[PDB]
Amino acid sequence: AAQTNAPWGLARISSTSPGTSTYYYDESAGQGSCVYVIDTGIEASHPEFEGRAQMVKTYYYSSRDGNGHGTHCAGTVGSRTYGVAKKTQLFGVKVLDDNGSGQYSTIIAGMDFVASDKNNRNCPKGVVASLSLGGGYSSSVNSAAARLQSSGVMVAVAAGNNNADARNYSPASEPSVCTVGASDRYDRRSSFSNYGSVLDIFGPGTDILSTWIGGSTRSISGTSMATPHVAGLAAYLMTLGKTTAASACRYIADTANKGDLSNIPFGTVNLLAYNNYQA
Ligand SMILES: NC[C@H]1CC[C@H](C(=O)O)CC1
Repeated sequence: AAQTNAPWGLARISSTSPGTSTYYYDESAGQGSCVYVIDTGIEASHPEFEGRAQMVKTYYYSSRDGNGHGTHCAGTVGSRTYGVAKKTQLFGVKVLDDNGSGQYSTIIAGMDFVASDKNNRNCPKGVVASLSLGGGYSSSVNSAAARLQSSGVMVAVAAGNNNADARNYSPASEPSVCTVGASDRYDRRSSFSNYGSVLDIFGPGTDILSTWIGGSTRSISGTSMATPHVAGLAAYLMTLGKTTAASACRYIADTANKGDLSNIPFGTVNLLAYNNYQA
């Protein structure tokens, strides 16, 4: 399948070269998989989600996304126009309030929730979790991310936006999950992207167009935007049967475009997520 005039990041995911604008992908499009977006919520009524999004948990007085960030991330995973995996099921877990803030205790509870709740959901092709959040190092936060991964969920986490080594951030620094840095449309490391040996992969993160609250769209930047590209890619590849939740981060790294990014510090992987689709 081909989506013309796609956002640059989707085109980049499906290309061996920068500078193209069509997204190419197998039409299965993640059908039968499910992706949990653990964030500020998802505006499930947005036309871009086509009924495939649903809030399943909140830790606040409402399940509504009053911020926009969670809706944007969910759109990059799975919206019809802005999403990698256009037929996946999206499940919202609101661990961040409408100012984008949340306690680590709440974030941990949300991760434990997904590890159990997946067993109440029909996801025959596999389960992914996208965590576009983090803060300073916490052993408890890393352990919760490691538990979620071990339960059979492909966990993708943002490296962080401090232009610093991600070893000092959580859940970015947990070795067993998939830690995602950000690149721009000229194949440069994004100016804010964290780096370091803990990173597993880069995805598009600068100037990413996706869904927003109020039935709208906008472009924003962050490792928070690169993470759902990788999460959606994992759901897409799992639906194709190419990999599993336990192996998808390694598979994405094995099949990535290698050596194409600039301003990668010595010691950080030079790997850009790629779907390897040939029509
Ligand atoms: N691993 C639990 C979750 C993944 C798929 C499973 C199934 O589809 O049989 C039930 C929900």
